[PDB]
Amino acid sequence: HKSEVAHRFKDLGEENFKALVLIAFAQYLQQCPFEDHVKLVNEVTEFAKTCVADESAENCDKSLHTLFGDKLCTVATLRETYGEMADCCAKQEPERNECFLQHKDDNPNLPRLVRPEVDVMCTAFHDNEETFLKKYLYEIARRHPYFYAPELLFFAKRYKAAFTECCQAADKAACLLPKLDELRDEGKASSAKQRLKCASLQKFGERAFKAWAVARLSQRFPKAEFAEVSKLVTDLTKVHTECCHGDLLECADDRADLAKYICENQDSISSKLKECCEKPLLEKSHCIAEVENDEMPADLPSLAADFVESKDVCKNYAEAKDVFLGMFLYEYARRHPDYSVVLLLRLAKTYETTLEKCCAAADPHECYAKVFDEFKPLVEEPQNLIKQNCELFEQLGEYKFQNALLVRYTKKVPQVSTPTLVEVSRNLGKVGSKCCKHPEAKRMPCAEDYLSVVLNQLCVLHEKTPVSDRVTKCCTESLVNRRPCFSALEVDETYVPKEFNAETFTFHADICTLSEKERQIKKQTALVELVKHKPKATKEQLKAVMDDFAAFVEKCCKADDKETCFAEEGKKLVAASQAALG
Ligand SMILES: Cc1cn([C@H]2C[C@H](N=[N+]=[N-])[C@@H](CO)O2)c(=O)[nH]c1=O
Ligand SMILES: Cc1cn([C@H]2C[C@H](N=[N+]=[N-])[C@@H](CO)O2)c(=O)[nH]c1=O
Ligand SMILES: CCCCCCCCCCCCCC(=O)O
Ligand SMILES: CCCCCCCCCCCCCC(=O)O
Ligand SMILES: CCCCCCCCCCCCCC(=O)O
Ligand SMILES: CCCCCCCCCCCCCC(=O)O
Ligand SMILES: CCCCCCCCCCCCCC(=O)O
Ligand SMILES: CCCCCCCCCCCCCC(=O)O
Ligand SMILES: CCCCCCCCCCCCCC(=O)O
Repeated sequence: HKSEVAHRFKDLGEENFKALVLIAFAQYLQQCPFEDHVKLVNEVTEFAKTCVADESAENCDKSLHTLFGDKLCTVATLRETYGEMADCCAKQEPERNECFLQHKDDNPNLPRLVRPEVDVMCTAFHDNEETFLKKYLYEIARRHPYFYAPELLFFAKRYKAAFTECCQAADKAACLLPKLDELRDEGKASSAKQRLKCASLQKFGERAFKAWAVARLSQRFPKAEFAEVSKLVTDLTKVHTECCHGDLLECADDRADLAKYICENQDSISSKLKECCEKPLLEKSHCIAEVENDEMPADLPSLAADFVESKDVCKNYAEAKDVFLGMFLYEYARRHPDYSVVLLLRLAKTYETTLEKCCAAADPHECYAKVFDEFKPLVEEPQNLIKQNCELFEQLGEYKFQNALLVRYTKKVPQVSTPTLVEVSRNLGKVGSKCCKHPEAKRMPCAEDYLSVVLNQLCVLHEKTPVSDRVTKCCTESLVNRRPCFSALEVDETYVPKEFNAETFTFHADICTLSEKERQIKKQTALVELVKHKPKATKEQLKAVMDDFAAFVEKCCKADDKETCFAEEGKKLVAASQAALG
C-alpha cells in the first residue's frame, strides 16, 4: 500500500506479526540470545504500529527487505559474531538482501534441544505462556533457518493447543508426550519435504518438475480444463523456484498471489475450495495445499479414443510433444487419484517411449496399438506391494512388523550402521501405519509421500557415509526409478558375517526398567546384530531366538534377583543359540 509494513501488519494481525518477525530474525541472527530478539521484535512491532496509525509517518514508505536489512545491520556485535556476514551491510539493498541470504547458516553448531519433564513444561506453560511458546519457537527457528516461517508458525499453534489440552488433564504425560512425538515426526517430514523439492528442482530440472505438478494438480482438480491446470502448473513452478531461492517475503507473496488467483477462479478449478478461500492470508494457501481431491466427472470418455485409435495421434505428438504428453498425463492422472504421481510418470514415459519408436514405423497405429498392455505390469507392481505389506502389517502390529523389515533390510545391505538400520526400519514401520490405515484409494499416494522423504533421508546419510554401491545406484538412479530400485535389492550374499562378540548381546536388568521406545530400540539393535553375525539364519530361526530371548527377559524381571539371572539364564541362551544357528 502506501506502507508495506502497515499492510502486512493489518492483514497478518499483531499476534501473528510478532511471531513471524521473531522467526525471521531468529533464522539469520541465529547466535544472538532470545532476550535480544525480543527487544528487536518489540522495536520492529512498535514501528509497525506507527505506520498503522499514520500510514505516512517517517520511514514507513520503506520496503520490508530494506527495513529488515537496516535492522540486521544495527546489531552492535554483527561483525564480531557473524564476521563476514557483517560485510553484507556494505552493499546496496538488492545485493545486500541477496548477501544476507547466502550467509545464513544451516548447520548451527548448537546443542540438541532437549524435552524437559512434563511437570516442568506444564508448569512453565502455565506461569508464562508467551515467553514459553516464543522461547521455543525461537529455539526451533534458529536451528532450522530454512523451514518456511508461516509453516513453523502453524506448528507452534499445534504445540500451544497440545499443552493447553494436556497440562490440565489427569494423566499429563500420556496425553502430551504422544502428541509431542506426532509433532516432532510431522515437523521433520515437513522439513525434509521442502528440501527435497528444492533439490529436485535442481537435479531433475524444471521440466520434470512440471510433469510432476501436472500429475499432482490433475488428481486434485480433475474437473478443471487442461488449460486451467496448465496455467496453475506454470505459476506453481515459479512459486517454488523463487521460494527455493530462500527469500521469505518473495516466497510469501508468490504463494499469496497464487492462492488469491485460485480463489477468484474457484468455479473453474474445484468445488472443494469453499472453506480455504474464506480463510485469511496466512492460512489460505496452506489450507489450499491440503485440500481434498474434487470428484471426477462421471462422464469422462476413455484414453483409448484420443491416445491410441484416433488418427492424428502421431500428428498431435509431433506438433507439440511436451503439451501432448502433458495431456496424456493429465487425462490419466485425473481418472486415477489412487495412483502415486511417480507411477503416473512411468506410464507417461512408457507412452512416450512407444510413440517415439512407433511414429517412426511405416504404420504406427499397429506398432503402438497395444501400449496399454505395457501399463498393466507397471501399475500392478506398486499395488501388489502395498497389499503384501499392509496385510503383513496386520498379522503383526507396528513394532512386531518393524521387526520384519529390520531383518529383511539387514540381510540386503548388512554393511550399514546398525543404528541407521534401526532408524530406517522403524521409519518404514511408521509409514506402514500412517498409510495402511487409509482406504484402498489413498494408500499409494500416501506411501509415495512418506517413502520419498524416508528414502532421501537415507540417501543423504549414505551420501555422507557411503558404504554399499547398490544403495548408491538406487540413490543416484532416476526420480521415477528410485523406489523400484530399492524394492529390487536382493539379500546380499558376499557378506562376511560379523566377528562374534558376546558383549553386543550382553544384557542386564536395567532394561526391565526402561520405557517402550527404550526396550524396543534395544531388542531391535541385538536383533540386527544377530543377523549380521549369522545372516544365514532363517525366519523360523530368528522367530525362535526372538522368543527364547523375549520371554527370557520376562523371566529375569520375574526373579527375586536380576543381575545374575541376566547373565546366568543368559550366556545359557547365548550358547544355546550360537549352536542352534551354527
Ligand atoms: C524440524 C522440526 C522439528 N521439530 C521437533 C524435532 C526436535 N527434536 N528433535 N530431534 C524438537 C526440538 O524442540 O522439535 C518440530 O517440532 N518442528 C519442526 O519443524
Ligand atoms: C504440498 C506441500 C508443500 N510443502 C512445502 C512447500 C511450501 N513452500 N513452498 N512453495 C512449504 C511451506 O511450508 O512446504 C510441504 O511441506 N508439504 C506439502 O504437502
Ligand atoms: C513454532 C514452533 C513452536 C514450538 C514450541 C515447541 C515446544 C516444544 C517442546 C519440544 C520437546 C521436543 C522433544 C523431542 O523432539 O525429542
Ligand atoms: C521486518 C520483518 C517483517 C517480516 C514480515 C513477514 C511477513 C510474512 C508474510 C507471510 C505470508 C504467507 C502467505 C502464504 O503463505 O499464503
Ligand atoms: C497458493 C498455492 C496453492 C497450492 C494448491 C496446491 C495443491 C498442491 C499439490 C502440490 C505439490 C506442490 C509442490 C510445490 O508447491 O512446490
Ligand atoms: C504445459 C506443461 C506440459 C508439460 C508436459 C510434460 C510431459 C513430461 C513427460 C516427462 C517424462 C519425465 C521422465 C523423467 O523425468 O525421468
Ligand atoms: C541398512 C540400509 C537399508 C536401506 C534399506 C532401503 C530399503 C528401501 C525399501 C523399500 C521397500 C519397499 C517394500 C515394499 O514395497 O513391500
Ligand atoms: C514398513 C514399510 C511399509 C511400506 C508400505 C509401502 C507401500 C509402498 C507403495 C509404493 C508405491 C510406489 C509407487 C512408485 O514408486 O511409483
Ligand atoms: C548370541 C545370541 C544373540 C541373540 C540376539 C537375540 C535378539 C532377539 C531380539 C528379539 C526381539 C523380539 C521381539 C518380540 O518378541 O516381540
